[PDB]
Amino acid sequence: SFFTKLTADELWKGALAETGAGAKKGRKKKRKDLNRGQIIGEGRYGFLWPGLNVPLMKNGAVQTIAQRSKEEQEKVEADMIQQREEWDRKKKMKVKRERGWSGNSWGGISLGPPDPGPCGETYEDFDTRILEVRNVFTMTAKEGRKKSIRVLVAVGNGKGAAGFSIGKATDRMDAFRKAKNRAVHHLHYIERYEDHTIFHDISLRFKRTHIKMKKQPKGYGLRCHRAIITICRLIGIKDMYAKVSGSINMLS
Amino acid sequence: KNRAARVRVSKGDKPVTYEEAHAPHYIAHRKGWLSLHTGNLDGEDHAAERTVEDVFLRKFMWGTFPGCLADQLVLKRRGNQLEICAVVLRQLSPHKYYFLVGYSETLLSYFYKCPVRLHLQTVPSKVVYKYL
Amino acid sequence: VDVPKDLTKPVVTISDEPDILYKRLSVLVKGHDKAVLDSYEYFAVLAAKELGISIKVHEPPRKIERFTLLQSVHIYKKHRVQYEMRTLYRCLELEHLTGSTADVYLEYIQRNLPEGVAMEVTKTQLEQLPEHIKEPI
Amino acid sequence: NHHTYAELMQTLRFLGLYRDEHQDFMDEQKRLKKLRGKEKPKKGE
Amino acid sequence: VNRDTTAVPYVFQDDPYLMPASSLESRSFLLAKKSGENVAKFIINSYPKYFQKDIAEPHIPCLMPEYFEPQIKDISEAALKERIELRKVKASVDMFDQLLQAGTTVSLETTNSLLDLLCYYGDQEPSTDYHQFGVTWRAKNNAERIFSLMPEKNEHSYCTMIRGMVKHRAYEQALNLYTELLNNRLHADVYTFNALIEATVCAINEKFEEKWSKILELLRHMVAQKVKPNLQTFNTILKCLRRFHVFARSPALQVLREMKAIGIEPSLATYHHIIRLFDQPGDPLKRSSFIIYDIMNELMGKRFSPKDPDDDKFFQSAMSICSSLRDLELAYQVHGLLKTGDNWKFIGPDQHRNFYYSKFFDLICLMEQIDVTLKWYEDLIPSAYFPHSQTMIHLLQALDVANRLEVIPKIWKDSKEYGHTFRSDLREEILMLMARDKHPPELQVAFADCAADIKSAYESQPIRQTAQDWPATSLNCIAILFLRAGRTQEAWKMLGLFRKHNKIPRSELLNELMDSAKVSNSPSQAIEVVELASAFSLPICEGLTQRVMSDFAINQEQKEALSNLTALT
Amino acid sequence: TEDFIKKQIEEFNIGKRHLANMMGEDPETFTQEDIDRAIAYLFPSGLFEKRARPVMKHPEQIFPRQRAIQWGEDGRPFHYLFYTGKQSYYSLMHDVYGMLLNLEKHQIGSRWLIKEELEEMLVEKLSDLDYMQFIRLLEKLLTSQCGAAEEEFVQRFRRSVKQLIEPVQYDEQGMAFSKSEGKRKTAKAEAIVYKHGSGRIKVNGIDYQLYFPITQDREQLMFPFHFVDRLGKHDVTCTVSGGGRSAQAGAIRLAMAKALCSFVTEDEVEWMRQAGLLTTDPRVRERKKPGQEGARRKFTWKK
Amino acid sequence: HYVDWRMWRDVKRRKMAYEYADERLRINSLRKNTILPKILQDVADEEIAALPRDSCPVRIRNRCVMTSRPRGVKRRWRLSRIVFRHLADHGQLSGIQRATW
Amino acid sequence: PRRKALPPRTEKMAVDQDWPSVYPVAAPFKPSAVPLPVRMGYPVKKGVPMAKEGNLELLKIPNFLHLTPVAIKKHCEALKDFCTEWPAALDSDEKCEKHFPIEIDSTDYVSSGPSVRNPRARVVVLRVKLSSLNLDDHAKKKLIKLVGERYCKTTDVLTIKTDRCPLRRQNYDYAVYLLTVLYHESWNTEEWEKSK
RNA sequence: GGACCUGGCGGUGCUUCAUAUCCCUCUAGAGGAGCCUGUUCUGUAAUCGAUAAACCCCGAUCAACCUCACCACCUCUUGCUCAGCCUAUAUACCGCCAUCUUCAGCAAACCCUGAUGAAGGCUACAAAGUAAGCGCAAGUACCCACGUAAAGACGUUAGGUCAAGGUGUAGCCCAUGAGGUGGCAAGAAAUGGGCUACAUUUUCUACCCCAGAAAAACGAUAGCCCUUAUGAAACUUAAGGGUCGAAGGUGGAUUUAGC
Ligand SMILES: [K+]
Ligand SMILES: [Mg+2]
Ligand SMILES: [Mg+2]
Ligand SMILES: [Mg+2]
Ligand SMILES: [Mg+2]
Ligand SMILES: [Mg+2]
Ligand SMILES: [Mg+2]
Ligand SMILES: [Mg+2]
Ligand SMILES: [Mg+2]
Ligand SMILES: [Mg+2]
Ligand SMILES: [Mg+2]
Ligand SMILES: [Mg+2]
Ligand SMILES: [Mg+2]
Ligand SMILES: [Mg+2]
Ligand SMILES: [Mg+2]
Ligand SMILES: [Mg+2]
Ligand SMILES: [Mg+2]
Ligand SMILES: [Mg+2]
Ligand SMILES: [Mg+2]
Ligand SMILES: [Mg+2]
Repeated sequence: SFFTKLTADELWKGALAETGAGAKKGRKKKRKDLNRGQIIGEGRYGFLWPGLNVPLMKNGAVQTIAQRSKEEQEKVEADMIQQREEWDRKKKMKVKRERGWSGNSWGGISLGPPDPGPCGETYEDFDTRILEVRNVFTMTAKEGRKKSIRVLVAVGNGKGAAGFSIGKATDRMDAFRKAKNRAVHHLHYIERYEDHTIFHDISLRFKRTHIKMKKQPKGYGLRCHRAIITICRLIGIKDMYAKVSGSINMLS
Repeated sequence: KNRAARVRVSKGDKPVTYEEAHAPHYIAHRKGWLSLHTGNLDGEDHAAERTVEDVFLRKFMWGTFPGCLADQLVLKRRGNQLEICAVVLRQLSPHKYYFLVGYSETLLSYFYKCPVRLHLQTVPSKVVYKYL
Repeated sequence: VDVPKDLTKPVVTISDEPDILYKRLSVLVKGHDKAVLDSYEYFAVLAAKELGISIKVHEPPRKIERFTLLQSVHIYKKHRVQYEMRTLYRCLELEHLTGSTADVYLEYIQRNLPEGVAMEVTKTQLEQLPEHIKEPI
Repeated sequence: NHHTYAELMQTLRFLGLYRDEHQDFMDEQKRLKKLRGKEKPKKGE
Repeated sequence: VNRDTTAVPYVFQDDPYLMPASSLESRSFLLAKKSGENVAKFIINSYPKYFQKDIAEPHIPCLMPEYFEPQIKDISEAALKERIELRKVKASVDMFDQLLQAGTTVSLETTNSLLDLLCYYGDQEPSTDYHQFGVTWRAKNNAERIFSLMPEKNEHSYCTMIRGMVKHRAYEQALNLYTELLNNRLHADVYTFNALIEATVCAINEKFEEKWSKILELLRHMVAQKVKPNLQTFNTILKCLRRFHVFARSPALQVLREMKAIGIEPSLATYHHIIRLFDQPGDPLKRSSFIIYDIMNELMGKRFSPKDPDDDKFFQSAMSICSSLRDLELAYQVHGLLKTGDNWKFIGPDQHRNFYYSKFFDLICLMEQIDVTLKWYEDLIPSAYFPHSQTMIHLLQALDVANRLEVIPKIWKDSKEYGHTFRSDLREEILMLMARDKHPPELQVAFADCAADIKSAYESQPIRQTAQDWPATSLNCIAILFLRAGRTQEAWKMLGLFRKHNKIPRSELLNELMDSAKVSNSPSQAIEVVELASAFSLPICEGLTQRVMSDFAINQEQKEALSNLTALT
Repeated sequence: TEDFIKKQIEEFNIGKRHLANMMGEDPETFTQEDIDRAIAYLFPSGLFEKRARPVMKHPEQIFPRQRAIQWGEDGRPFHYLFYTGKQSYYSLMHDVYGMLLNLEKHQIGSRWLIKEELEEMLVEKLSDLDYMQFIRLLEKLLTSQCGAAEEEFVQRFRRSVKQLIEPVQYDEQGMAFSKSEGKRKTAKAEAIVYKHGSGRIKVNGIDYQLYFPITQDREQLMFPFHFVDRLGKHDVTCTVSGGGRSAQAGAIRLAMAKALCSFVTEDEVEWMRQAGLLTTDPRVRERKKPGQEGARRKFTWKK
Repeated sequence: HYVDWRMWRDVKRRKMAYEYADERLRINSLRKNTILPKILQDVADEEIAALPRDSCPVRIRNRCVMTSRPRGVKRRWRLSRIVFRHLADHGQLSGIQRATW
Repeated sequence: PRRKALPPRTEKMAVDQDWPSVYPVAAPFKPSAVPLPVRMGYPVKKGVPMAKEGNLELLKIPNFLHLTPVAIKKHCEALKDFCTEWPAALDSDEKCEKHFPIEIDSTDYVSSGPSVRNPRARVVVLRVKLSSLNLDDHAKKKLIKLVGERYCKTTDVLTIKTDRCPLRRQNYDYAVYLLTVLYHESWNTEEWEKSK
């Protein structure tokens, strides 16, 4: 029946089934826009309508309704299928991400420069590194278990200026944006001895984390907790040793 | 919760036209009717035929101007003249717009045995009444 | 400047047959829109006055036809949606107009009848007694 | 006359003057099922 | 309701996007709409069963599918008549052959209709929805074969054969068949005599006297046969006599007087033919002026009805001759004739209408006061037609003549609307007119805005795919306008394009640049201009270097550069 | 923005001239009422919400009051109280406090504007408590013997806030009477009360004791005349249609009271109004609602 | 191409009822009077019973013209309650609005 | 690159143009053609009604721009040729009734749709006051008895409503025939009439 | 394992409340009788779905055949459909909704606090919150500005519906598809809702409210017989009449509705 047909929007909504009790608490399908490659006036009969799918005027004469031969139509359909499969293959293929500390870990991954500020402020000089991504859950009165992302990011210019921030968001990308934008407003400035290391050995305890950092000569490298290596590359420190005792809590 | 012809709220990134933005209970209060005919007046006849014709016309125009209609059609019936006022997008080429206008007029006229006119009003992009 | 020097006039021929006489011409227009009915009333009254026809206007009481349907698809019987259709009226009573005047005026206003407005024109024609009823048989 | 409506719109689609989004969706699903191996069996098997 | 002067013709969608913006787009849009209608009708006639439901009261026959396939398969005269009324040449020929072989009689009228069709269409299938030079009347054709095989041949059969031969340019065979008609002692008709006259003039390249004598003999033969000549006969005579021009001039007037005497009222086609015969290249003032004046006098205020297929060219020809003669009063009279009553429908196809109006408006701009010219411009464009670049150039010329240059921005905007945005000729004309002479500050700033828009159009030209071409005169004029209006920054930025395109700057432009540099106290800019002049090696640069040295205090570096330039000198 | 509003005003002037030309009226004397009438005629919309209907108004009436930028090119704000974020409101409070200090040193016609009105004046968003604070301060100013110098200011925030006797007509015979109407439920009654009479009451051409055989309805008829002490002084002719006996009696009572108002003094009319003899009973049958037995009765709940 | 086999069956029933309406009308008229002989009425009864079953008008079911719903159909528009609500809510039925009073 | 839409043609409209020329007939609201800053649509909070461009609400409105006061006056001036003058003699209802006793009522229904048919158009009503018919006492009494409810004594009017025939002309002829036969029979006398 | 944060819960505390609402208080009811109807159970060869509030005169604004999707038998196979399927999955969904809601909150984007932990963000003589948007409100329909409708977001119950239709997945294709004839659709019994009653503020009659009779009769819309209406088909549907005059005598805890 013609009258029982629906539109692509409604059909895809129903088929994909994003909204629903399943998606309520997580208790795949890809939306393909079937009108992408179709051309107005192109049908399986291979008719050439002047002014719709073929040029109206051919060599100064108004064209007339014509039909592609069977082999020509077969060629056209083959080309259409070729384009469809090429598009599908290029969609399926994915670019290899440059991993951070481990293949599946968000830590150590770059996020790019912080977003430009309002008053003609730009931070293209700054680089952002993710130090942690968590999925913190809080039980709410109505919405059962609620999923949220807490991200720790560190921004720095490699010339002393470096800061860090925690971003909370229901979405990972919003969390990243919040954290990396808040970091640039909370920049420390770190004094580097000869622009490659720290001025003296530092033994400190923040809460239950002990950090023992040793000044080192040029070319020694960063022998530090991977997170400290990331933060030191952001700050601009090239050479330093660092031992982390006690709790290894990333934020502390 | 009432669901009939309501575009449920979102994060504020969903554009909606004036028709979509208004729920059913706003018909005759804030939005008019997309098809005007005498079928539904007291003592008039052929309401069912008019409704079926309207449904077919909407589907046919949607499939004939794919990705061009920027808003719902307006079907006006005066005597036996049928006027389809359609808001469309300035994407398709004017040659194809004219071809399809002539085509639709002729085909619908022969199909429903009545003079059919198709008035296109083009806009650059869908008019956004609000962001839901 | 590019005005038509001469304009062709439509051919109106005075026939040799007597003309109908209309005592009353009650044009009852039904619509869903009071504003549309008011605009049409203004138009028709102005046209009648221009043509010299005597016209009065009344507003018969509206009709509201309501009915009820089940809101839910399957079982929620107690929950309903009630729809209504409003038919608003406007009666233009024209008096003492001839057949030709009635024809021209009706053609005008009917061609200009708005979409969604129906019309019922009752014509009260004046006649004489047939010759076969004048005298007893 | 559902026969008339369906046949007319199908013919218009085949001629290319009517874009049946629903039928395109159904054809896409059928093609994907055919690739997946869910194809309609013949009438004698 | 009169015509809407702000709106394009009604056939177009009344939307700014879909409104045609040129003559080419107007024609193409109308062709596209007609093509869509043709496709719809093709579908309707190819699948009629979807459109057989009649829900119309009163019934509307014109909205019903047309059936072309024959419905009588029985081999009989009735089925052959069905086919012949359907105009199926091949099917009718095959059915006639089959019936003749079967031996059943075929009526003379039926065979005559078969002739009619075959001889008119040249044994070629009439064009359907879907499935010039030379002679098409083939030597061996079904029409001639059936004519020879015909048991009884009649005056109408011979007439139709002759008419078909003439229509398909078989003039010699038509004359022959006329000869056998006479030998068989038959009487032809007025249409056959018209075809025979056409054949007589289109057969051999004989001299005017021979052809005229032949035509007179044919007319005398018609008179003897008592056949009454019609309007078509005389129109064919005049159209054929067009070729001889001067030799045919006076006898054409004789023919027209004969028309008047007989009572066959002359038509627009007749007047068109006479006018075109008399409009030979050379001097029209000798006879064309008088003939056109007399024709207009006669036709004054005469509603016309369609009497000849060629009546729809008289207005085109009249406007052409009026433009040639530069008689604005005669042009106005012709226009009034067109506007009188319903005469406007005789203007003709789109090309004819465009040519008529283009000539009319060019003549108006040439020979009318500027205010009336602008009134006509507004009334005609775009409502009547979409102007040509030449018509816009003539409008600009008229504006210059009348010394009303304050509307040049309006003319440029109208040109952009009508599609002359990227027309080199129009752009050059506008720029030359604007930059020719200085004007008050308001006119100067308006001209500067117009020049900026023209520069934007030049930049955004579709030719950008090809290397951008910027005429040197246009560059000079744009720079001059900017400098005069005070956009010295833009002029200085534009100066680089001179070097970029190797375009020679203008002496006036250089002088204005020097004046601005002196006003601003810019020795660096003065040295830059002098460097450009030296690079282009203009002779005036020799004195301009001294002028700059005198006017502007010269730094040591500037003096060193000037010494280098002088060494180059 | 200001340039946008200026362009809109130019557009409105041109369009107003065009609309005047369209309707044939004089462009010069074309008013906003004329524009509204012309638009209502040309674009008939039956939408119940008047705001949803087509409107061609001045840009000033259409667009909301946009607060102008509050600082210059140098960046310095204009008002010294800018950084409060409520500069206008706090400027008003500061001025009121200064006036109160000066007053302290030296020494049923209107209401207080609503918070919405104050917000509209101050082109700022206020709070309930802010509005209450400002109103308390203004009330203190009013009580503090505010003279003309202060009352001129105060009045900027002040907003300004009996039966209609029918005319006495005369019949052909010169007798004076009064005509009135009254509706009760579905009953509508038209009553004519004569100035002089013997107490006769003819309802629908029938004597009242016959039309209303019910003592309650006769008592209702009596109630107006008995109240004003005019029993037997007036003749009444009533015509009542629709409703039942009690609705008809109530409608006739209201109509009779309204008609008699023309013949009783103003004090008596006010006394009748206070007794409720001139109020149109708005109590009408409440519509049945779907899914329930009646207007308020619900279907028997099944736990 | 109807919505379903039930709608197809109803379409066939309507066609056959239209075809046999006149014959049934005449025979039922013969049967539905006390004037004619009861023997003639009995033969008329057997004829009307012998007519095909689908010609009986009572077997026609008023179904929605768009979803073949056999109940909850508004005769005026020939649409089930669901489809009618869809159209009315979207505003595509002229003059139909939500009722509030 | 792409096609740039032209500026709306309202910019070219003079304030004193010919609006009937602009819109001769009923046509949908065209924003590019209507030179008004008309807005429609319920405004959003602190918003304004949607402008005319793309305004589907204005597109829905059955506008009257083709019927302005000027256009109506001109149209009626043109149509005055088609009108005939009402007989001055019968200037009053009493004269109308006296000269033309029979009144014929027929209704035409103007709806929207491909079919103009309407079964209610076939009904024809014939009204006549018996005082207008030349009937004696006996004939009048017999006519009243024959017609029955069709005769309203209060108004003394006989009303014959004919809808049996498919066509209005047939119904009118049938009503005239009914009047004729009723009159003639009422004048006639039967034998059984004596047993009154 | 220790200490916390958020939520749920407390036969958890104080205070103020519920406005037809939680208890008492007011009116009419159900719970007792017969009948109508739905459901469960039983029965049959003989559907499906809802099934605590939020099912139970519910999908149905409706089942003699059809409707029909059920059963028995028979018949057809490119089949009305460029097939079909009322086949499974509502725990994949769109569509339309119940529910709290007889709520007023949901809130993106920012800022701050907590040592930069989960998290939290208020005091008006104010102490870190600002908030677009949605909702409420406002506006609107009906008879006012009251009232009733309508509206009522985000979420809860994997709440309801694959049997309105569409649809993902899965399943049958000589059948889980299609057509024809016939048939069940009942009561052991329980239970929900409604109608009628048990009467004297009542019953019958006239009238539509100034009467006369009745009164151990009141009380069936049930039972049985007949007739009529619709239909092709009526013991199985409706109406009317005839006949009969049944249970019952104001109903237990409990429970519904109404400002
Ligand atoms: K009870
Ligand atoms: Mg890995
Ligand atoms: Mg609800
Ligand atoms: Mg049925
Ligand atoms: Mg309660
Ligand atoms: Mg009970
Ligand atoms: Mg069940
Ligand atoms: Mg179950
Ligand atoms: Mg069966
Ligand atoms: Mg059954
Ligand atoms: Mg099945
Ligand atoms: Mg669910
Ligand atoms: Mg509600
Ligand atoms: Mg509200
Ligand atoms: Mg569930
Ligand atoms: Mg379930
Ligand atoms: Mg089966
Ligand atoms: Mg009984
Ligand atoms: Mg029977
Ligand atoms: Mg008894």
